[PDB]
Amino acid sequence: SYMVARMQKMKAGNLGGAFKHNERVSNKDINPSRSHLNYELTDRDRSVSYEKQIKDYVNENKVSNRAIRKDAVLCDEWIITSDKDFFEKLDEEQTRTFFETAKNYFAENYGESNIAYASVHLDESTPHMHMGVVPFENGKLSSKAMFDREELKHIQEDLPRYMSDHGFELERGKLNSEAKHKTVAEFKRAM
DNA sequence: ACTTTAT
DNA sequence: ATAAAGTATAGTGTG
Ligand SMILES: [Mn+2]
Ligand code: NA
Repeated sequence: SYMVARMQKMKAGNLGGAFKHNERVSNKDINPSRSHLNYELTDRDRSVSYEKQIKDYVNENKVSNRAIRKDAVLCDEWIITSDKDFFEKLDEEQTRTFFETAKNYFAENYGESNIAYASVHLDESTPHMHMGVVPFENGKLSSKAMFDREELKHIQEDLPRYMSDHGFELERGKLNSEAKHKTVAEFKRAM
């Protein structure tokens, strides 16, 4: 099974949507009977939004006096998953451990303090986690500084190997992969 | 490498 | 006027 790890840039715009969905505040493949089974791995406050959480965090810690730019990348949302088969082999304890382990890799490489949320969805087709990493470093907020072409290449080699080192049996994706990413809607048509 | 942004 | 950070990026799956 391949390690699936992919990030999306999140602004003020789409963080409201991310928050209202990630909390189950519908889609055909959501089983509402199972939504009570989702869980959150950070110890964030359920009732505070992501925008409000991150904006306060950055402002309260940033070296510069200047305002966060309207078009700033407030966080990079990483989807952490694999395929059906992969999870089929694991029980509840181990599935939880898998996501905590991935969360760790991101804590250790980019700061435990920058994991805004870590939201595990067991009510869709395949267990996955929506994990918000705030690109904040040296008192500066910059996705550009933190996740560049090389960092993404690096993660594709390094994350899967770090997972396997903790007893999880997944291989890295195809190097120089030709694939274009499809949005979830696009990918459903494809099957 | 070039534009937008907030100074 | 200046300069940091905006633009994608790397990967596979029904996020
Ligand atoms: Mn989900
Ligand atoms: Na220009």
